[PDB]
Amino acid sequence: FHSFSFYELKNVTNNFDERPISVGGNKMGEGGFGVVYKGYVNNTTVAVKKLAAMVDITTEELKQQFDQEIKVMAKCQHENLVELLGFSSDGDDLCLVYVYMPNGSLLDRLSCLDGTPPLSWHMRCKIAQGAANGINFLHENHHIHRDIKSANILLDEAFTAKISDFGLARTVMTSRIVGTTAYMAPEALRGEITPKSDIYSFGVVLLEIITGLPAVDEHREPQLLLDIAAAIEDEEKTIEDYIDKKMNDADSTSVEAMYSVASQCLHEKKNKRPDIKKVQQLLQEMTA
Ligand SMILES: COc1cc2c(cc1NC(=O)c1cccc(C(C)(C)O)n1)CN(CCS(C)(=O)=O)N2
Repeated sequence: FHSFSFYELKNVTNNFDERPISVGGNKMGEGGFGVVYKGYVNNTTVAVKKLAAMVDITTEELKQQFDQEIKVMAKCQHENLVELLGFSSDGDDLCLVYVYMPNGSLLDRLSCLDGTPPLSWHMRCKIAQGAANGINFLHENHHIHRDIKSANILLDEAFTAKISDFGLARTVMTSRIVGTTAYMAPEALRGEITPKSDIYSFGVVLLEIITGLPAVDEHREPQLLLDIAAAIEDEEKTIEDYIDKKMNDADSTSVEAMYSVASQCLHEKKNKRPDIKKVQQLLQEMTA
């Protein structure tokens, strides 16, 4: 953990080059709170998050998420969480520096962005167990993520799942209702802050993992992935019809076992949902 010159981060990202790595630029992805650039510092490839209000948030609310992420992650080293290497606040923009995740986001690999080969059912099961172990660590330390989704699950050199984005990290009620609507529990939309919302959001991730479909697709009927889950439960559809066809190693038993965990996670009444420990156990028994 260090403080970095804004100019070092500016320099090693080719002046925050917004062109893709494919074109030859430095932009790897973006979110509601800024753009992720590929950089090289301390003889290592790194990820540089340049923070900016790409959405209706205050510049002080941006600075809150910056300080909040540093407070939570500065000294954190878990197998299934991203590692923060440092920050920059001495220049034009606020920057967070992380250990580079070569295989990017679960979202991107599920969509096969840039022509990457589809993830095997084997890799998917290990990723699900990884992410859950990452969430368990947060919940054990009485932290609520508040934005669990496939874009906030990153993949290292061995496709180990790392949870990312702790700007919003925190039964309790709030007036500022923040998150990703495609993933959000009903009570989270009403402004509740509970780890039970994280479980619901994880349910949607498991659906993404089983189906290979994004949580929302404006060109799709239905548009929201959690409505496909509802339709399955009302027997209007079946899980077999929606299992990602881009796998050769998926067996109905383990797929339906994962769907079972997802379905329990997506109970609309938060108190009916399993806790993360119970999700971990059920995902363990799935591969036994
Ligand atoms: C979107 O963020 C990334 C995208 C991509 C890659 C890395 C990242 N991101 C991080 O490495 C990182 C680490 C920690 C934290 C974060 C934040 C998000 C800032 O929280 N990001 C790599 N990559 C190439 C994949 S390929 C060779 O299969 O085509 N795409």
